[PDB]
Amino acid sequence: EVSQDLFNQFNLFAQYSAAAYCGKNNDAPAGTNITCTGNACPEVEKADATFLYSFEDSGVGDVTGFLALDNTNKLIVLSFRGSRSIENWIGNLNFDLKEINDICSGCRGHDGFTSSWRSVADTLRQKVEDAVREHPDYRVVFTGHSLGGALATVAGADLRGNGYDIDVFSYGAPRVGNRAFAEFLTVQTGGTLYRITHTNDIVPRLPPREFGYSHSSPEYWIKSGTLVPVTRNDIVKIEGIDATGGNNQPNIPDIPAHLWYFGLIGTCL
Amino acid sequence: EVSQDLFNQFNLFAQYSAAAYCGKNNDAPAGTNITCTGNACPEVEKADATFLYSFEDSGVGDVTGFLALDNTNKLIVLSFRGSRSIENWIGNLNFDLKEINDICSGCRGHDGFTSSWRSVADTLRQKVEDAVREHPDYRVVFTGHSLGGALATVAGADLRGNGYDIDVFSYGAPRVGNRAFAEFLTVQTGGTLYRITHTNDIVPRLPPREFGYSHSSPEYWIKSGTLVPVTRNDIVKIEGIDATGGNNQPNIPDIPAHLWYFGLIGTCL
Ligand SMILES: *[C@@H]1O[C@H](CO)[C@@H](O)[C@H](O)[C@H]1NC(C)=O
Ligand SMILES: *[C@@H]1O[C@H](CO)[C@@H](O)[C@H](O)[C@H]1NC(C)=O
Ligand SMILES: CCCCCCCCCC(=O)O
Ligand SMILES: CCCCCCCCCC(=O)O
Repeated sequence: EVSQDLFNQFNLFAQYSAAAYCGKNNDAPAGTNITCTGNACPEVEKADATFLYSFEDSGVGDVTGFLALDNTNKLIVLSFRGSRSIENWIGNLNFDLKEINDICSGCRGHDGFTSSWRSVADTLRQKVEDAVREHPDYRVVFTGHSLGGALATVAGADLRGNGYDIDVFSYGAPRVGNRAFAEFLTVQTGGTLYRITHTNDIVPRLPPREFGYSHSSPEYWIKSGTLVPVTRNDIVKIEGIDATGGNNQPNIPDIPAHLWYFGLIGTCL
Repeated sequence: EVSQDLFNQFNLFAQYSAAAYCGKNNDAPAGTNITCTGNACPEVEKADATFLYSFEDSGVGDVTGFLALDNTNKLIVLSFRGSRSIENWIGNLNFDLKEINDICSGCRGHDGFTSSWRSVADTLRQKVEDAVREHPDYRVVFTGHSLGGALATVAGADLRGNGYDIDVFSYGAPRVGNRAFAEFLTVQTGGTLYRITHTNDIVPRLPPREFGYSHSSPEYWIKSGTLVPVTRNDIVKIEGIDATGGNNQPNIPDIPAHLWYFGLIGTCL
């Protein structure tokens, strides 16, 4: 339901997203090769990818992640890590919205995710600009799973049209703002947003629509089971804001589904 | 390199072993359907399988597991759960042997494992017997992963030749006794033992042969990677006591390899 090529990018950034949790980045030297424990990111290892900068508990919302260069694929990946503990993170979740005219007008976004990014958008924006210029023929990409996915999306909105096209791949990302914002994310130029969901996974269902949140379009839904391998024939593109019939359905949601995006994600073996 | 049927059996008991960690099982009423969270045991769920007896922290080794009834595949299954923290369990493992001429002559076995089985053998032999009585037509199978696979192996060598066959399927089980014992476990009749290992899994390398431990024969070694699906051409039968070229190879071992045996095992999503 997507091309073999699109599937491959979904799989590759699924792993880049995974690395935010299982790569040994902790205070890892700039320039080092990116590796992950427990086979979390083989395709990243299979490439000429190195850390260009790494961050932890960075800024006011404790953002954590890393920026990287892929000479094999010609990319400049910014990966955001989600919570060290997603289950608790899910229950501590606050649904409060906050004015974000700066991104767009009449756009309201999750206060937490937005504050977290502004606080770090300065340090990180420059680190990114330095890279395109060196690798201008290299696709810049923003990625993240769970909370990390939300952070990647906000950054992907806050940073478009400065010169370079920013593509975003999010995995099991929560809703990030109000209907206006979803509208924006669905049509914004200077990039494409790939919002990937899996089976019933609960995070893409929060905050609720009943708290004023809304999802951008389209949605790339993975129909294959938890712990089951994903083929191109298992993903479905679902068009239209807040479309239902994908991950946005009225059944009982699940947390394990959130940890399986093409592989093991959000946790390390 | 294995018959589709044996493969299906390996997969089935990997799940029964996985069920010992991810089933609801902690206080469930006998008669209750066996289910697991995070898609840890679809084959067991798809079977008319129920709890015959659940035990938690029983005896002196804080043994945990369950006795089950499967009418779909006609089995009585005794599944032992490995440790709740395997890395710490690995670190605290002590290599002490203790004499076990009751099991076989010249036989010495890991004090801990043998001790722990001993403390619960009466109750379990009992419940197993009731089950057999009620189901003469049923194949009795002991199974377990990591420490649970050790207990499974002991229990089975202990209660065999009571006129009922015992098959044992262990997943990443440590060495359990001395060479005399290994030799026994290799030739004992009234039920086969299928030792199953994966790649560079660390546990089947403990305790070290250096401390007087040995591995029974044969060994079913899974060649496929961690998080990679197993096909019957990925399993290799390694004949010979203390045979190398399976899991017993001179390279650095890995814990993640321990948590994969034809699906996620020893941990729950
Ligand atoms: C870094 O990656 C390259 C090519 O992908 C590999 O040859 C190299 O050995 C890795 N770095 C180190 C320091 O081993
Ligand atoms: C348990 O499994 C059986 C058949 O495998 C089924 O008919 C029964 O309704 C199930 N129980 C529950 C509570 O779903
Ligand atoms: C004032 C009490 C502290 C509660 C912490 C909750 C953090 C939630 C922020 C968020 O929505 O991600
Ligand atoms: C003196 C109390 C410490 C013993 C802790 C139990 C460790 C068991 C050794 C083993 O599992 O092989």
